[PDB]
Amino acid sequence: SNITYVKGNILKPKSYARILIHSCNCNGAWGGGIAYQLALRYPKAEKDYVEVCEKYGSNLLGKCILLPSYENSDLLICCLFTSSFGGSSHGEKQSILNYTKLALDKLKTFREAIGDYLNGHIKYPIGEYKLEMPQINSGIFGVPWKETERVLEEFSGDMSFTVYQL
Ligand SMILES: Nc1ncnc2c1ncn2[C@@H]1O[C@H](COP(=O)(O)OP(=O)(O)OC[C@H]2O[C@@H](O)[C@H](O)[C@@H]2O)[C@@H](O)[C@H]1O
Repeated sequence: SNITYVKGNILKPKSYARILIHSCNCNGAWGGGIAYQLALRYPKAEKDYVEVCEKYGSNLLGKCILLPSYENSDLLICCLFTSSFGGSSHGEKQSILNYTKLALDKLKTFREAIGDYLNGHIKYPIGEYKLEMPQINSGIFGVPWKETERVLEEFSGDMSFTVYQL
């Protein structure tokens, strides 16, 4: 009930400010799926994500980082670090779900008051950005969407999400 589902591609431009949340590996590889689509469009954000992975590696698990898209001041990117490696070496389902919860809790705390790269690029107060995501964990990471959906619903009354379905 804190989730609104919309049909369509999350990368089609929107008039309002938003944070695009997606699930990431800690290996500096936006290599497939939605992450690769972000790498094509937002190469400076990919650079930041790679830099954070190179510095902290899997110590990032259960954390998130907020990045400018740089190309559109109405679009930030929120990377949830939920697996050490991408592709077929991704972590087990319970690991990914636990880290998804922990990473979203850090996003929740940050909005209430992760944001190193926002300095000098964030146009609005962070609370003014809508929270949007594809069906994270359900593609390359192989987690049935209903299990991630239950994680999102743990934040009812704290955060609301718009989830895109192709
Ligand atoms: N523009 C898009 N718009 C809306 N939905 C999309 C889009 N692109 C993909 N999707 C949907 O989002 C689902 C999740 O996409 P994945 O990229 O497979 O994400 P995930 O399962 O969370 O795996 C994360 C892993 O893959 C890479 O994205 C990332 O580098 C990480 O290692 C996909 O199954 C797909 O159905």
